[PDB]
Amino acid sequence: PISQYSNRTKVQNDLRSVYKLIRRQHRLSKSSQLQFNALYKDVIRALAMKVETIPFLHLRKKDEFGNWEYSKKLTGIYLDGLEAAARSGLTFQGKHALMTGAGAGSIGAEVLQGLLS
Amino acid sequence: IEPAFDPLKARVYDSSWNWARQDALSMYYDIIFGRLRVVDREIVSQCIQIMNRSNPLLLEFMQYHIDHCPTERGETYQLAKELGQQLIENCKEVLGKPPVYKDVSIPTGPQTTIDARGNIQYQEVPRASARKFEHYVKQMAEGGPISQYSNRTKVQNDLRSVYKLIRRQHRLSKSSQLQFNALYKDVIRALAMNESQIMETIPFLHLRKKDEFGNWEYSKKLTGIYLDGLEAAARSGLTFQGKHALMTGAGAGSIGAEVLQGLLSGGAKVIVTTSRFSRQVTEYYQGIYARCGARGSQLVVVPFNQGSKQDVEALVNYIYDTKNGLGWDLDYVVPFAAIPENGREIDSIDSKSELAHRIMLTNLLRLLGAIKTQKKERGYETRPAQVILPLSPNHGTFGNDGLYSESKLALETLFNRWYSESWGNYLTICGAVIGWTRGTGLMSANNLVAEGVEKLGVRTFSQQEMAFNLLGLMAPAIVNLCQSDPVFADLNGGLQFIPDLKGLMTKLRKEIMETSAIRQAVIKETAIENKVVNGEDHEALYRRVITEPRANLK
Amino acid sequence: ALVNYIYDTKNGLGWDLDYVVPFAAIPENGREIDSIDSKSELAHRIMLTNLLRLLGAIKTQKKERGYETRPAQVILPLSPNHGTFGNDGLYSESKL
Amino acid sequence: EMEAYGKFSLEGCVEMAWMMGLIKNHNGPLKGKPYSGWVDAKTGEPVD
Amino acid sequence: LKHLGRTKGNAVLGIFQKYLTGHPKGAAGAWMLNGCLQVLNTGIVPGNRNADNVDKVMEQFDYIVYPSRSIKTDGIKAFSVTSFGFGQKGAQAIGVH
Amino acid sequence: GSQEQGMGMDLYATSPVAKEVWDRADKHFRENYGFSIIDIVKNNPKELTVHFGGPRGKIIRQNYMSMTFETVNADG
Repeated sequence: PISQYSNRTKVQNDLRSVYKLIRRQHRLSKSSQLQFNALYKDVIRALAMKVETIPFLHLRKKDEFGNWEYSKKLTGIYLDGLEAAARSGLTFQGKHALMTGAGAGSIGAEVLQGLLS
Repeated sequence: IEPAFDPLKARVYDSSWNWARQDALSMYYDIIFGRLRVVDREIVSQCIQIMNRSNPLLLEFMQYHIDHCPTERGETYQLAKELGQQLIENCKEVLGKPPVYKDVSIPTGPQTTIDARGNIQYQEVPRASARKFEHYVKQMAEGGPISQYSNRTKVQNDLRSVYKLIRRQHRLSKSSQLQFNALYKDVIRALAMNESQIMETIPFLHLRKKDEFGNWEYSKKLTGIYLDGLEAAARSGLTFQGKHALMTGAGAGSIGAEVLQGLLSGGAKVIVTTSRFSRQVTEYYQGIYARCGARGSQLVVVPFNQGSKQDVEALVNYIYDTKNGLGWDLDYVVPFAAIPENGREIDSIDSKSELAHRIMLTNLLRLLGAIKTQKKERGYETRPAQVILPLSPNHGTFGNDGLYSESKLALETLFNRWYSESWGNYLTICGAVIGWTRGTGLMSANNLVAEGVEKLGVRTFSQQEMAFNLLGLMAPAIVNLCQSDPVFADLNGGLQFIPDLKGLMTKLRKEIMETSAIRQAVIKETAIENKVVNGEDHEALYRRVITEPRANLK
Repeated sequence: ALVNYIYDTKNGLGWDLDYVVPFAAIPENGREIDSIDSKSELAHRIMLTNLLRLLGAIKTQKKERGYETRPAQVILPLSPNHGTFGNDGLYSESKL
Repeated sequence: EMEAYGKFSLEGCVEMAWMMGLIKNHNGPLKGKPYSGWVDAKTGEPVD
Repeated sequence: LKHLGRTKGNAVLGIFQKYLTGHPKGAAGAWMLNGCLQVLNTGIVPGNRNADNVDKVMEQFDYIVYPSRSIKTDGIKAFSVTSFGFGQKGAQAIGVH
Repeated sequence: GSQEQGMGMDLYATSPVAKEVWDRADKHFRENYGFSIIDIVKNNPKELTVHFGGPRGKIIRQNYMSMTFETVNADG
């Protein structure tokens, strides 16, 4: 429930009933109803004119303006192997790894045993 | 890391009065000889300073030299007596009234030129479309095409005023209004969480505010307040009277140096730290104070080494010691201490880098930390110190930073610490991401290409400009914003919109060096060709004989 | 030195690294910018400056030994909390 | 020169350099070929 | 200057040649007199570079002003080279263009 | 007229009672008028200045502003 966002679809279907309701109420001066309509059009342009959530474990990618936004494309690939891992298992055969901070009873300690298996 | 601070070396400059009469009597003869024409913005600058130190005794000394001025000699003697009496009157209406930093220079830009004979030169030409700094502020605040309101930034500021409209026009049932911001919040969240499914300008100088998801998005509300005082600064001028400030990194010919003179023109008392404490540097600063020292102001130069933990914690106590110290309390802290680590990748973080990173981060934090506890102990509660954090736009977008970016980025953790830790009251944070600033007599590498990059519809700044910009966040307006909430200040020339800037410049870097090389190479070639064809004797006997100077003792 | 034990053909254990998992860490719990003690500076050198130097060493090793077509994956332990919590004491600053 | 201008003119340098004994006037053969004018007091060479 | 009637506001450029040359125990004035005779014939009143930051006590002295950089003037008419010494020896000289 | 520098400060240190008095007093003065009477008493300043800084600072100048003073004109 915490990572809730709406589809493009909802965003518009919401933009509809807001306009339909604010408009078919006729309490606003023709000035306010005019530029309310003005601003509504811009919003619907830039957006080009369903509940969704965020996976607790995702990968992000970089915005043109160096920003790390959720990327379902990747989060897929990751959480997908992450599944196949829990099912058939994941191997590390032939690979070499260095590990600093692998003290007893630690995150590193566990990860270690992983690669060791 | 060897300590360098020593109270006995501390030099104090405070004789505004005497210097006034000097610059005064100095300017009088300047006019008469024609070193100054009423053209030169200079005469203006100088006049403002003379007003900044208005004494009753100054006026007497002013008038006498003007009254008994012999006008029956030249137009200049007259031109003097005129401008003089004008000034004497000016100074009269300023007596007592707080001194102001007002930048009067001609806003200037980058102009790199390649000779017909291959020589590369770079001048600074007046901007063809700006004369005063008001023209500058506006030109900035307007924006540029290249800074186009991006889809999200438009969708947002649009829904913004749709709300401000629907809201501040109460006649729709609260069933509808209550269910409008519901459908409004939805749209904001969705844009933030998955922008990819859903989906005029940006000032050149704006302030940002924090998203619910800790994000620094443009805030016209603030950018207003800042750019507004930033205007009133250029117009009527900005004062610093009665305020105290510490400044590290204010070396000669630097951003800090300029900012310094600013606070000095206000009534500001600053303490400046230098890591090359020579007579040469002693002089430079007294020179500065002779010219910028408004009444009330004070300049204290000191040897210091921000590489030293001790120095830091010692400096701080000179500043705050009631007995043997200079017993101040700090209002501004401007931590521009820096070392050029140019040239190294993670490939090799040498000694220098670690040192630099300790000067730029660890001891910076400790400097603030020391200042805090000082206030905390001395009961100095209701007077926070503003810290002009020099952040950077380029967190490893450029190569060879070598521990540079890592420092500058880390600094930004302060933005949040202000809220979490218990120094809220004593220190305020004003993150100032300084942008491209071509630097006089410094490095020409960043200047040869300065012109070409501006051509992409974006701004680079002269030192004097960027100092003005900074002093802007020093203005009373913004200060109070900080005392409640940290301030982000993109003072980058809108270069945020040029991606792969690293790459752009490296291209421009080449072309310039390349064409000049070719040009002067060809010359040498065709010069050699002539010695072959014509023979040593012919070519030799036809070269401009430049006389070598000798000395005659008349 | 570690880096060369790993890559030395003769007396070393002559490997080449595929993964690098730098979880070296010191509990700096308890301090604000109020007081960046010795411990903190040390911790910050373990967690940032020498972390970078560890990678840096590994790199040049490969670069010299012609190990081109086999990159080493570095599981950078970053953090969500850049000074949102108090008393990090030089912690966040490293992680960021 | 110093008290007023703050540094030495070329004329001043030559004067100081003369009294300090860094240059003396020479007028006769110098390594065969004749020569007149300023000479370095230390290295018997000529000086422009 | 005051008790002779010096018009108030008209200060004298003060020279201190000692910053540059130090203090030749006895041949002090000789150098200072040359300083003036040189100023007389150039109008250049040489500043005092080591005038760090003049003592607040000196402000009381309306009629004197302390130059910390050379001033080229239209010319000088008369000057006063004064000096003191051990054993209550005080001597002043006035020179005219 | 009998105000001596540091008066009753010796008693301040030796009495947990008198201590708390001066404290509740200072506590007030500092947080309301922006100074400490204890300081003023301990070391006598020839001069002292308050500062209307952040949140807690703005509220202080509020009190300095809200200081009313009465003088009537010769016409009532």
